[PDB]
Amino acid sequence: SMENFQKVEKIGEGTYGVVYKARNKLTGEVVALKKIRLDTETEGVPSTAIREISLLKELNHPNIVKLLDVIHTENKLYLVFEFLHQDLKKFMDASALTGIPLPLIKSYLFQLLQGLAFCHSHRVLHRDLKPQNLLINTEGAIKLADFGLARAFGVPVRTYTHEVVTLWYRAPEILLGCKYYSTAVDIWSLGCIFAEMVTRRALFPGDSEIDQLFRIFRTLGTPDEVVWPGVTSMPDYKPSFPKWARQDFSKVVPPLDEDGRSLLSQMLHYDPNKRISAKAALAHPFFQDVTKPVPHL
Amino acid sequence: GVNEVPDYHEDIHTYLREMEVKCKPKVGYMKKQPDITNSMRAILVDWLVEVGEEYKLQNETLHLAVNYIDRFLSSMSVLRGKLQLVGTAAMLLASKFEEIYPPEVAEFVYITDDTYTKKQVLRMEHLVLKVLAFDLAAPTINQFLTQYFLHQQPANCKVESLAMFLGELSLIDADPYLKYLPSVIAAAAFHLALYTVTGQSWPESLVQKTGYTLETLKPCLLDLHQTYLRAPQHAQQSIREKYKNSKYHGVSLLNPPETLNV
Ligand SMILES: NS(=O)(=O)c1ccc(Br)cc1
Ligand SMILES: NS(=O)(=O)c1ccc(Br)cc1
Repeated sequence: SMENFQKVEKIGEGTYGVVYKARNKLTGEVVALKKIRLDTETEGVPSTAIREISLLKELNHPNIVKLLDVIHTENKLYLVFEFLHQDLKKFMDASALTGIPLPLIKSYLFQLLQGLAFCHSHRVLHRDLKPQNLLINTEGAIKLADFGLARAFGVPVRTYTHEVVTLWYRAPEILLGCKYYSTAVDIWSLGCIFAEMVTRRALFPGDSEIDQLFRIFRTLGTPDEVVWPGVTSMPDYKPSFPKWARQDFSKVVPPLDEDGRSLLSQMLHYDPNKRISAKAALAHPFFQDVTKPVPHL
Repeated sequence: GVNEVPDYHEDIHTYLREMEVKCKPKVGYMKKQPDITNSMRAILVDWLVEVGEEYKLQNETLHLAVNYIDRFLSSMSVLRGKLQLVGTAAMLLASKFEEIYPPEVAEFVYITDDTYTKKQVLRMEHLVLKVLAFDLAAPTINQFLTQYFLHQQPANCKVESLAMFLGELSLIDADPYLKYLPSVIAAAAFHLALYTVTGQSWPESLVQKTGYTLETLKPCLLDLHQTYLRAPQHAQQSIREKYKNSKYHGVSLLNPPETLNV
């Protein structure tokens, strides 16, 4: 089964198993091996794995991590994935003194939006976009990875799992406990990621859900009916929230040009209906001059 | 707005039409199954409907489980006494795919009257995954229905319920419905529900979306009308029971129209 793979090193771990970097001894292909333990007397194959495999099997795009194989035993499941050098979180951290060049920011955002457009076009929500889940290689590519929290949706959407998206990257509609969420929650995350690439700092690092809303508000202004119809009719909304003004993105994200600022805000619109799609975002003037630089690794 | 995914509904629809070809069971597989009949499959599906009710599962989950079974039986011949095991495993897989809060495995063992062991259910789960190669994101009748509902003006509660009900009746009878694609059965179900309640036909907006006209939907309509008219007499009744309830507006108590005037 796994006699052709040589383990090279551990590269991280999850809830149902560990990820190791490996090498096909016959082809030389360096891969990432996700081992998912099967609960063969209790719960069977984890639904997180059923979703990850079935959805990855369909999504074939240059900016989505490739699932190469699924190796079965009676007791284990091994997911064979392309190996990418590291994740965006590590990259940002490694770049915390030297800064990240803007062309690569723009390059990376563009690719992320291409990945994401493809998911949405294919009725898949990611629901866990954050730096740790975005993979880069040495040639200047970036890819959506970790589809364990992903979900195939219908049109229109219905009520899906609420406990979704890491807190910092979680859209306000989810925080305010709205009945329905959609593709916009992925865009919010990228919006946060966009900001974070530029400042190498989390845009909304909340220490709780109440604290998450407070952080968003002051930065974007406390939403009213005029900015977001329904915000006050939403559950979890409290008429008691302070009334903060919107800060100039010129202070929120100083390094950013007027186009960036403009794309950022459309990505961070309160109203999910007004928030820009990945598809529209691809057309934004920010990307007129996009290139594909290699990062300084 | 964004809940109806405007920038994506076309792309989505186009791909579901391509994917529903890929997940399509073999139309004639029952003739090739030596110990299994359309009758038995009917009894199985009818039971899954009940299971769906007892555990308050999504209808989408029921449609998925039937897709899983039909594909499994297109590739594997199964003895009658293990038919229910296939079905239980499919319902389990569909639940884990689709549901926020799937029932535990134990619950699925419970519903088979301990005809099977837990070990058997988990192992059949694995076998089903291998046979389908983990292609579980199958387009259903329901995925198409909910899309077609958007073209109503205004949206009619009774139409929605009635098209669901018709759609589920098709799940039961491999003959004839295995020869229709999901998107086709859905269109027929929606025409037939919309005609029965309001008097209107398949809108042109949907003719534009789908490329389907009443002409092309006629065969599937003829079958479905027939299934609708005969539904009180069918040996399986769980779906009629289900759609009597308040929740579905008692659509299954509505008298079917006697002609389709085409
Ligand atoms: N299982 S995953 O999160 O998609 C993943 C793929 C490749 C690497 Br390299 C690391 C992680
Ligand atoms: N039929 S399977 O062994 O589960 C499989 C799943 C996904 C890929 Br990608 C390759 C193989």
